[PDB]
Amino acid sequence: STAGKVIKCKAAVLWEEKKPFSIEEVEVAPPKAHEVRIKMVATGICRSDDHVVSGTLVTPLPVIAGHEAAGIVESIGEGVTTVRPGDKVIPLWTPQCGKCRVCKHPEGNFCLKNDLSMPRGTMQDGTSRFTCRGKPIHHFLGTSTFSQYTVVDEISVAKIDAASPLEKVCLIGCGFSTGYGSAVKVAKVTQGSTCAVFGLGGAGLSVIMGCKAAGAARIIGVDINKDKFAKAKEVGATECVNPQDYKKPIQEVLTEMSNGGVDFSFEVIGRLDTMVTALSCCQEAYGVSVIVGVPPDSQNLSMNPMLLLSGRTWKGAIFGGFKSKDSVPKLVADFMAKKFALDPLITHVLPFEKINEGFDLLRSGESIRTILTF
Amino acid sequence: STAGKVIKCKAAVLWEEKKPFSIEEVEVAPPKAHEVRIKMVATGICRSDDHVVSGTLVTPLPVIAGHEAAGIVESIGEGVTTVRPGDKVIPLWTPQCGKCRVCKHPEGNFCLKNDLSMPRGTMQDGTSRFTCRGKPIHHFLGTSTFSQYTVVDEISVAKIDAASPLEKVCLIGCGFSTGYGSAVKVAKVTQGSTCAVFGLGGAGLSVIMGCKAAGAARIIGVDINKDKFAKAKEVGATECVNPQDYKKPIQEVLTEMSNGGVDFSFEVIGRLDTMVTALSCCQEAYGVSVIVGVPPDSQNLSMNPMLLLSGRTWKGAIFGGFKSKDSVPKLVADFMAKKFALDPLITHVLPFEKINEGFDLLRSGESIRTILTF
Ligand SMILES: NC(=O)c1cccc([C@@H]2O[C@H](COP(=O)([O-])OP(=O)(O)OC[C@H]3O[C@@H](n4cnc5c(N)ncnc54)[C@H](O)[C@@H]3O)[C@@H](O)[C@H]2O)[nH+]1
Ligand SMILES: NC(=O)c1cccc([C@@H]2O[C@H](COP(=O)([O-])OP(=O)(O)OC[C@H]3O[C@@H](n4cnc5c(N)ncnc54)[C@H](O)[C@@H]3O)[C@@H](O)[C@H]2O)[nH+]1
Ligand SMILES: [Zn+2]
Ligand SMILES: [Zn+2]
Ligand SMILES: [Zn+2]
Ligand SMILES: [Zn+2]
Repeated sequence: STAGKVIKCKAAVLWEEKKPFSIEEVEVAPPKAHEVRIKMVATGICRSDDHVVSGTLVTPLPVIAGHEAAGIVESIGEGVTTVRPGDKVIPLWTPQCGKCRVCKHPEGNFCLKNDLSMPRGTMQDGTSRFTCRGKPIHHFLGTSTFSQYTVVDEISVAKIDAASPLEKVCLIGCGFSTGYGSAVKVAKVTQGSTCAVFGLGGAGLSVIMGCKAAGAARIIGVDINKDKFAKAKEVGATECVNPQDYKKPIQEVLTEMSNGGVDFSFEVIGRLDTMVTALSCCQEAYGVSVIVGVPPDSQNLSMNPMLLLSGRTWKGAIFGGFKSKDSVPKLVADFMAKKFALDPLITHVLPFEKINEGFDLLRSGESIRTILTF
Repeated sequence: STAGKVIKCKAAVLWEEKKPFSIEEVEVAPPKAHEVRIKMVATGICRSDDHVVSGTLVTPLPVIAGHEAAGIVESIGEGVTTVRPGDKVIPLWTPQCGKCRVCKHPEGNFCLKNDLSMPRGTMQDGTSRFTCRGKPIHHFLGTSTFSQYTVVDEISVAKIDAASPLEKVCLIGCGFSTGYGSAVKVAKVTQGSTCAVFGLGGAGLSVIMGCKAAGAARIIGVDINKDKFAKAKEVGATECVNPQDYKKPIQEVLTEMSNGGVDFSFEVIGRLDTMVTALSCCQEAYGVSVIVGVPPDSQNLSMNPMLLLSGRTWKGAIFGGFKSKDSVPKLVADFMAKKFALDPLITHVLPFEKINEGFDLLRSGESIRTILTF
C-alpha cells in the first residue's frame, strides 16, 4: 500500500539555522537501487542534531536531521539483500560500504562513503529523496531520522532483532554505542583496569557501561554537577568526583587517587581544557585517553607534547569505533541478551510532534536521552 | 687489580651548563649491593647529552653525562646476579626494575625507578659514586657514560653478546633502539603498510630500519635537507620528499601521495609545528602517528582535536618503547644475527679525548652518530 510510491509524511524540517523545526508535510520518493525506505518508530535527540541548528555542524540547509533511531523497513529498492520489509533496523550515520580502505582495515570504522567530512546532505547518487511542497529538502548523514519516513542507502542501514524494543534500542544508533564503544572498542579497557570518565552525560554513562563490560574495577566519574552522580553510580561508576570540591586541579587528584594516573581516561564533554586534563591523568607510561566526542566548531587545544613522550596513547573515534553495519546487530543482540540496559539513559520520551520541545530539554539543562516517538 | 677499590680515571665533567666538558681525573667509588661498575669501551654522542649542557634538560650539575654506550663489566657489587665481570654490557638510561607498575605492565617500559622525570643525578640510594678532587660529581640518568669507568645499578645494566662489536652496538643504548622501537614496538608497523618519517637524523634512519623490519612497503622520508636522502634510501626509504620543493603543505602532499594519508607517521625532529603535521598526514580513520622524541624544553603545541576524532591514534614513547633490560640483549642478538646494520649511522668515531670536539660536530651540522672511543 506504500511500496514503490512517493509517501507524503510529516517530518521536522530545518529551513534555516537557529530556527525551530517545522513539522512539515513532506514527500518521500521511493527507493532506487540499493536504497531502503524505513518507517521510523523512534528517534532520539542528540547534541549533533542540535549542532546543525546552530551552524556549528555545517551541513546543507534546509534539512531533515536525525541520526539516532530505529524503525521498520517498508520498501527496499533494487539489489537490496541485507534487508526485507518488516525488518526492524537502525539507520547508521557512519556507513559500512565494506569496500573502502577504512572498511577493509581491521580497525577503522569511519567509512569513506560517509557524509560527515564534506556534507552533501544527499544520498549516495548526489540526489535527495525529500521534497516539501515541491522544494527539495536535504538529507542528514544519509539518514534524516526526524521524519516519519526516510530512505537510507543499503550501506547506511542495519537489520536488528525482531524482538528489539525500538523505543530503547534506538540509543544504539549513536549515543550508547558512541560511549560504550569508546570503552570496549577504542580505548579497549581491560579486566581489572581503573578508568576515569570526564562528563557524565548519556555518552558518559555509556562509556561507564563499556568499562564495566570490560571489567574495569574502578570507574571514577567526574562532573562539575553533583546531580549526575547517582545515575553514573547506579550505571557502574564505583565513585564520582566533582572537580569543584577541591582546591587542587582534578588530574592531580585523579592521579593521587589512582596512585599514578588511571589506566584509561575518557572525555565525554567536548571542552578543549578538559581534553588535555583527561590525558594528563592517565598513567604516564601506558595510559590511553580517548576523546569520545568533540564540538564540530572546536579550535586548537594547547597541549605540551611531553605528555605523550612518557608513553601515553591519545585516541579519537567516531561511533565508539564500532564498524556500524557489523556491530549494531551485535550491540542489539547483547542488549537483548540482558547484558547492558538502556533505560537509565532514557530520561524522556516525547511524541515526535514535541520535537522542538525535546530540543529545549536537551539545550538547556539535563535530559540524558530524550527519545521522540512516532 | 681494580675490583673492590676506588678507581681514578678520566671523564668529561660538566661543571656548568653552556661550558665545554673538562676531561677530569675522577675517582669511581666501588659498587655497593646491586651496583655494577663498568669499563667503557665506547659511548655515542646524543642530543640529550647536549641538552644538559644548554640547561634545556635540567639535571644536577656538575655531572658526567652520557647514556648511549656499551662496555665491559669490571666489578659487580653484592647480590648482582644479572652480570659477572668480563661481561659485555650496555648501560640502560631507562631502567627495568621489574617490580613497578610500568615493568609489570605488559606494555609500558618507562620504569618508575628512572631518573628522568625528577632528575637527582644519583644512584638509587641517593648517593654518587663520583668525585673530582674530593668534590662529588653527579651521575646522569643513572649511567654517566662519558667516563672511562662508571657504576650503574643492576636495573640500569644489560648483559649483551660476547661477540658484540662495542663500537657499533653502543647505538642500541639510545639512538637506534629509540628509532627502531618507535616503528617496531610503539607504532607497531605492519606488513604492507606505508610509513612516513619526518626528520632523517640517526633516530630517523633507525625508525626507517624498524619500518623495514616490519615490512612497510612504502617508507617516505621527509626532510628539509636534500643531503639526507641517500643514507635514508640506502637504509630503507623507498623515496624521500623535501618539503621545500612544493608550494603546498607537506601533509597535503603526503596524503595525495599516499592516497588518503599514510598508515603510520613518525616525527624524529622535535619541532612542535612538524609534530602536528606528522599527525595530519596519516590515515584519518586509523592512522597512528608517533612522536619519537621531544625537546625537553618544549612548549604547548597548538592542535585541533578534530584530528583525533576521525580515529587517529597519537602515541609517544621513551627508548623506542622497548623494555630496556629485556630488549637490549635481543636487539643486539638480532644485529649479531646479521639483520639490521648499524654502520650507516656511525658517521664519526673520535677518541674520547675529543669529546668536546664530537659535540661541535653534533651541535652544528650533520653527524648522524659520533661514537667516542675509549
Ligand atoms: N549528546 C550526545 O548524545 C553525545 C553522543 C556522543 C558523544 C557526545 C560527546 O559527549 C559530549 C557531551 O554530550 P553527552 O556526554 O552525551 O552529554 P552532555 O553534553 O549533557 O554531558 C556533558 C557532561 O560533562 C559535564 N561537564 C561540563 N564541564 C565539565 C567539566 N569542566 N568537568 C567535568 N565535567 C563537566 C556536564 O555537567 C555534563 O554532565 C558531547 O558534547 C560530545 O562531545 N555526546
Ligand atoms: N639525537 C639523537 O640521537 C636522537 C635520539 C632519539 C630521539 C631523537 C629525536 O630525534 C630528533 C632529532 O635528532 P635525530 O633525529 O637523531 O637527528 P637530528 O636532530 O640531526 O635530525 C633532525 C632532522 O629533521 C630535519 N628537519 C628539520 N626541520 C625539518 C622540517 N621542518 N621538516 C622535515 N625535516 C626537518 C633535519 O634536517 C634533520 O635531518 C631529536 O631532536 C629527538 O627529538 N634524537
Ligand atoms: Zn549523535
Ligand atoms: Zn567503507
Ligand atoms: Zn639519547
Ligand atoms: Zn620498574
